[PDB]
Amino acid sequence: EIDELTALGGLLANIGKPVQRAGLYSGDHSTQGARFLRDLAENTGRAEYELLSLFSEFHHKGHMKNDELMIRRIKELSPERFGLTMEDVLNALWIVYEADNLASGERPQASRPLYSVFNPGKAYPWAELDFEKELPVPGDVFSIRSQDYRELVKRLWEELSKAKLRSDRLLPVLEKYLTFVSSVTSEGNIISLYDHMRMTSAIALAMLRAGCTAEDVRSGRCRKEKRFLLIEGDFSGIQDFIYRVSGKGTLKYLRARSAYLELIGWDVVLEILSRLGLTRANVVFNAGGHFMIIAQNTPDAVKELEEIRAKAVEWLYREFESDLYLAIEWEPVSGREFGREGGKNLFAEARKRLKHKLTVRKLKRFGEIKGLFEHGHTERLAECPVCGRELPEGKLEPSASDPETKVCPTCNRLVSLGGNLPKLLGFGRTAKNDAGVLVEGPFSGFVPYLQGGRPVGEQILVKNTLNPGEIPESAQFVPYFVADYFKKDPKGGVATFEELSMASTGTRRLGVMKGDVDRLGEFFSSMDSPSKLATASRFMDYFFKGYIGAIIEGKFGYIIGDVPSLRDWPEEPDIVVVYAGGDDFFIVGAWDQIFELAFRVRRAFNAYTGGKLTLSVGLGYFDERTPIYRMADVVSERLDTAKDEGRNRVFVVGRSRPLDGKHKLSYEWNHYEELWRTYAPRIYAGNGRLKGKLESKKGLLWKLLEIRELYVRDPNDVRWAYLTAYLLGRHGLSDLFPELVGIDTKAVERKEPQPVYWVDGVLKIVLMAVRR
Amino acid sequence: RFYGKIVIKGKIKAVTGLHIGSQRIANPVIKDPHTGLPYIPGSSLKGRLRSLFEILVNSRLGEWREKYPSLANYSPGSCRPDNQENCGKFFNRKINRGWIHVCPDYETALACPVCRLFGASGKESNFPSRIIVRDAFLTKEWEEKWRAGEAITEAKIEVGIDRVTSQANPRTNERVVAGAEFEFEIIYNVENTTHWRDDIKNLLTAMALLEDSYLGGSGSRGYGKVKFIFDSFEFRPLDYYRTGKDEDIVSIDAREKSVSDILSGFDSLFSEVEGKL
Amino acid sequence: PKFIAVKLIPKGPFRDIPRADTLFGAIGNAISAIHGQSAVEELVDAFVGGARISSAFPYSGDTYYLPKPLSVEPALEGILRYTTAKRLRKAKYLDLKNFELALRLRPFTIPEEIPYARVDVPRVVLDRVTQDSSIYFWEEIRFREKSGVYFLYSGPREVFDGYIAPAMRFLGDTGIGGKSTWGAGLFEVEFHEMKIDAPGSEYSVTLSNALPTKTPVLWRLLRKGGWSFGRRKPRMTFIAEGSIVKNDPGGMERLELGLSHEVYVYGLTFPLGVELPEG
Ligand SMILES: [Zn+2]
Ligand SMILES: [Zn+2]
Repeated sequence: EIDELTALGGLLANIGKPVQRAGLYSGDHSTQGARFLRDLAENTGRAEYELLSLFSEFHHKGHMKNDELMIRRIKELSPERFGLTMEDVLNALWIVYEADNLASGERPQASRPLYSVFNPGKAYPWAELDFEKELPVPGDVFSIRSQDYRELVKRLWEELSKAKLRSDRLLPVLEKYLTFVSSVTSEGNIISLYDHMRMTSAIALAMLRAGCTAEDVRSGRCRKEKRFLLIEGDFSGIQDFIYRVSGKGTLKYLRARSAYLELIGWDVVLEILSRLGLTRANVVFNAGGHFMIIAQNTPDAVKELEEIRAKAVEWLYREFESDLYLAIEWEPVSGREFGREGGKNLFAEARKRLKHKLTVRKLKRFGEIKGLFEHGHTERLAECPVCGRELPEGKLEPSASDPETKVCPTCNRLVSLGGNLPKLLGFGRTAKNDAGVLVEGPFSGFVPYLQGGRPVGEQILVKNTLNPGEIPESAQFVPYFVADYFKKDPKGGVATFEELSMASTGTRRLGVMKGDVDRLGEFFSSMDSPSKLATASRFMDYFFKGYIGAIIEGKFGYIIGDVPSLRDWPEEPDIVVVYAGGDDFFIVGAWDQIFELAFRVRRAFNAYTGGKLTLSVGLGYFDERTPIYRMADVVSERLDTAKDEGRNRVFVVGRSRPLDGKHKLSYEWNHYEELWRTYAPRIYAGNGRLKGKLESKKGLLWKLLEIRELYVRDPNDVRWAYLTAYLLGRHGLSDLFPELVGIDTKAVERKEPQPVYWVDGVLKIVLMAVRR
Repeated sequence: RFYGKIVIKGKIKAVTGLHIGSQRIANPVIKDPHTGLPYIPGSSLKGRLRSLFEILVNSRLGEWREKYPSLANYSPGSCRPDNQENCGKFFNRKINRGWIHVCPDYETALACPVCRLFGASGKESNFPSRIIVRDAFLTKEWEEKWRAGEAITEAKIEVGIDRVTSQANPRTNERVVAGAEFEFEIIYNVENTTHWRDDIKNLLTAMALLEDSYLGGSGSRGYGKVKFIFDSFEFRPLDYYRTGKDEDIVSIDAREKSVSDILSGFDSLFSEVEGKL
Repeated sequence: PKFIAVKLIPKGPFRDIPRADTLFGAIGNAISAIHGQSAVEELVDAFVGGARISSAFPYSGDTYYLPKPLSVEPALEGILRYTTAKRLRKAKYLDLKNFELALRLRPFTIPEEIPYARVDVPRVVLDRVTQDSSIYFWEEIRFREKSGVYFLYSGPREVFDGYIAPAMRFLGDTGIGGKSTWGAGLFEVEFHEMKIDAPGSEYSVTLSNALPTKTPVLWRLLRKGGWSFGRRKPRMTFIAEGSIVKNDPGGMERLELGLSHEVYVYGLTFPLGVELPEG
């Protein structure tokens, strides 16, 4: 309609840049994209490709001259083939023009690629998406050969012909190829070409809704006036929601919760987009229970956003007894508030006006309830044995494991979903009173779209792929990515706790790790435009979504190198990715491959970013007979142990320390990986066995960890210096441990731990990998 | 209702080193999470006095049908071979796999001489315990020897030997160093003055069995021989708790042994209590 | 504001820091033993009029800790570096010196070490005939050598010495909840006087579970429910310690539970004055 034709008008405007870097026509890519969309309307084409060439032609302001050139060209062209008004087609040219400036900011040279968002000095070699067989490492800068841009266009020439000319179908095509293409060729441009066309479409759809006309865009009134409205929400209480279940539902159930949370995350965002008239371009990001939507400032929409929020929260109060809360806040901004003005970042302080409204709302945790502090004593409630929710009696139904226990109804939907995870290809968003819906959200119901099956519903969430394979033409395609690796059992299903640790290296134990990127909220305030923040929140998004799968599959030896590894990486590793959000991850697995993975995730993350952001992984080691609500409790505290100290450091093993404060526990990343290079290849050979003539001396390495326990009762004593030298003497092993036999006078004056303090964690990993 | 609290104090003398363990040296003893001194749990000493008094009744389920009711409803033995709660046999509570004597209600637990004292949950009833077995920590003489450089644990390596080929298969066990002193405290609650008497006779009977048996650990390989040295008997009456004015009945047992306290001194030392009840 | 502090020096390891409602149910079950039945309902009418207690809070060798108010979070940026804005917000307790500063919205300091350590001890269940194991986990608060737990009292001293000081001598020999047959909740008691200066303003932090009648200003919510004589109590929406009300007296809700007597749940607020930012 008149609505959607302005939506694609901003989206298909800067096309012509990818045909410019080839050089199919002359310069001035507005003239190129006019010809590139004219000839597509000729063969295998609709009628709008002639009319969507208008939008690519008249932007950058070199083409709207005296408001007079625009008319005579479109005087011949016919808007009555769909019913567009002569002036209302002229209106959509100005709206795309202003949104083309708003997403950009203050802004050709040669043909420089996408300079990387973490190091703007480095750049990306051009590549495709789908996160398979490729890790985009920002390398040295190389300006792209123009022969590469020819096959990009011809492939894009074919993909635009197949796909339905529609707003939700051109987005997964332009995201497929133009993700790694720089928009404006300049020095250190870290703004991608997909996002610069996406936010151009996103703002133009809001300017149509705000109510501005062509001459109002021409006047300076449309900018410098409060017409945009930054919606932002956040789930507060995620870690208190997923992990607080008792010793039931081993890992088919946790893996079901972490995707159930993502359904609620999309059931609100897609509710805001339909109710306000917005497409999926208006989402800036959505990862990890935290989204941000750009919308219009009408009186009409703010009436709707209070209805969305009050209906979400009252759902999140009955279904979960205040364990999860969705705090939605919005704030009106002006047009000039996006780009930087002078030297002051307006978009950061406009985000601080919005993030503070989050911080107050997370305090008033359930304010819009009014039956919150009301007391009514209902007869005979009881609580669930799995998740611990209080229900009235009779609603507790028998489970899918045993008919003896009387679990929640909402747990049996999450055990049945816990089996349908391998047999899955997406979700379908549909009405509440439908047949076949497992789980209900705060606005809709989600049908499983199985392996063999047909999709049902009006909107279809599709996991981990951007191509509408078996999807009908009428439906909306909403692609979500999720970190989804799991070791399959002998059946066709998801592994158990008690399967992963039987197949581990050495003794049996469950290796939980939970790590997160540090100083990331300070990193997203560095961005100063919606083009720039949508990119940085998407490249950071795709590491823990897509490229963490390719690490566990066993790839990228050139990028990673050698890690502290008890045995070389198997073909099918036994790793269960429970959750991985974008800032955060929580991965369980075989406890001596989770040890190998943490140094393999950190190493690949340090080359995905250009050496600028770091991880803090908190490793734990727990038995199979351990409830998960304690495993997440101890590991998150081992996380905050490794967080408050240096933010660039790994916890490895539960380790005893003196009460002085000089001795901090968790290892620095680089400091640990040399303690593996020295200590491990001289006392350990590989695959759970020891070096030559050190067997029948596994009593020694316990005695060597007894002398570390004399350093802890008395750090000032030098009793550990000669006991180190003697015990290596009697056993004939005078060559091993030369760093421990002598005191370090350099370490005394630095007030750092002695080298007998660091040896505990490097010995235990070698010791626990043998049966001990 | 409530009448007073007979507080027993004294010393536990682990004559032979004892071991408890945490399952995390292959079998380490429990210690404090901060100081590192080992101790005896209150549970490892309430449950151990429960097992030893359970078996003695198990032999006398016939002869105690006139002194105690609710033993006519029992027959000696376990209920493991048929997974049937509150059957005719005695140990009728399956916790996870262990079958333990726990009475199911109140009015049978009030007469049963174990569940009256040590306490029993059951369904719909929950008769709470009557004793409070407080933890035991090392005597300040031994807390100071911890500071005087002495080691309070020691590893014993035991071995397991093939019968024919005489191979060696060792293992380690971290025990508490033998000769130590733990100071214990067992706080009885006087709920009913009718069976006031027997709970102090049936608790000191379980200590006569614990002194001959072991206290946790390997035990039959020698790691028990716990010995009780009493220091103070008290009463702490209901007059004491209302005002705090120190007029509690005290019985002196400073050099009294646990078989010299059951009948040698039990009419003697608790003579002063019987007038106050 | 001179508060009768009640120090609880622990013997064995506590099951939890006692909540304010764990204490008042423990105190009421004491007075039903050492004073009969009619004195407990007389005790309930005394707390209705003026008397208030607080939740229990830890102490570490006279260094008395107190809950951090939620008054500091909406304008912690107006206080003071981003690393400091998180580690100051992440905290849960403040010292007696530093709790007074955040009532006036001054810059302040968190404590460095927490006194207690929530450790989990594994226990076992053994059958009597075959000595066959049956493990189950268990977890409790383990306090240090000097440290312990205390709570506050403000009200008429003839209600203190008549009611509480008997009850805290009876509760030294039967525990404050938990498996108090394993010597868990036991302690010894000493009483003291303790002074907190409150700036006069109409907003107030609550040092106990609030259970409000009108909606508060800024509140960290809490769901807990007790167990009176084997009967489960329904989960109630208390507010955690350190939330901000304006002129709210709190309340107590009697509950049925099918007992011979009615059962009250202490939720009377414990207001100390606070200065709020703009919102
Ligand atoms: Zn449930
Ligand atoms: Zn019994």
